[PDB]
Amino acid sequence: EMEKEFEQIDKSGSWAAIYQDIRHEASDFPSRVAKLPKNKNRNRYRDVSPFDHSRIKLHQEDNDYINASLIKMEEAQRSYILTQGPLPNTVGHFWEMVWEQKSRGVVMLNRVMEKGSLKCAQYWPQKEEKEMIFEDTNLKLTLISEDIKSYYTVRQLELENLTTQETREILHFHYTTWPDFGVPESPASFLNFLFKVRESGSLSPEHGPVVVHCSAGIGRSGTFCLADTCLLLMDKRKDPSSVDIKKVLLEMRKFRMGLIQTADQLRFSYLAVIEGAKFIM
Ligand SMILES: O=C1CN2C[C@H](N1)c1ccccc1S2(=O)=O
Repeated sequence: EMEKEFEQIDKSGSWAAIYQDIRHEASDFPSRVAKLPKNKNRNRYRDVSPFDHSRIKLHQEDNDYINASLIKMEEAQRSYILTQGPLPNTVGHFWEMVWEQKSRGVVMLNRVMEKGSLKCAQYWPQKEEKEMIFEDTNLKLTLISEDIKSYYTVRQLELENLTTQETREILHFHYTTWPDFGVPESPASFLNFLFKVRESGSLSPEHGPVVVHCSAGIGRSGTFCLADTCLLLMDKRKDPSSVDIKKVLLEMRKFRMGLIQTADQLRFSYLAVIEGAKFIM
């Protein structure tokens, strides 16, 4: 059981050691499309690339490339798109992907500015009456409503395909209180946030995969997907303590490199799964 394994690693202070074994066992697949010179202004970080095998392709004949991966968790029957925070020149591509993959939700785990630098473009409207038009991808985005709570904001957005005049409702789940350094002290507000996303239907198989991002799309984003999938597997399995976080994380790392960036994020993931298991047992 992971709770005892938690106490063992914590009492022995072995988190950096566990984390290094995960780093050493992690998959390494080609990312040739990411590294083409024509794609250098589509990547926020030169050392964070989708693998070719799991990369989301835009349906635009010119350049299909976006820094985004499909993470397919076969046993849990859950998919996620993990992506980087959009850049100024990729906001249109972002919303094109949302449209094309039939996503119902967008999960944002960063603030636009952290540590005095921009981590993400402002890619949604701040006021109802000032909609955004992405001329490159022929999409219109309108803010419908915004519910601001202590730890997170939920926004209803209308995405319109200007080409077909079809419209869809997108839910934007913005976790606003992840600290600039380290991880939250308690996983309570993060679990509350994850349960809210689940309750919305955004993670349900009726819809395309949820889009999840932070700045790079691997750290905080990783923690979100890892906790969700681990909790879902505990519901599904005859024996809930058969769930090994380290194995699930390595399975997720076949689809996108670097998921969970620090030993602190790994400890936090264990704590979130352990605490969330109480509200699921
Ligand atoms: O802050 C930026 C702005 N861009 C995204 C990324 N960094 C980058 C990296 C290498 C070359 C060009 C660019 S960018 O498109 O100007």
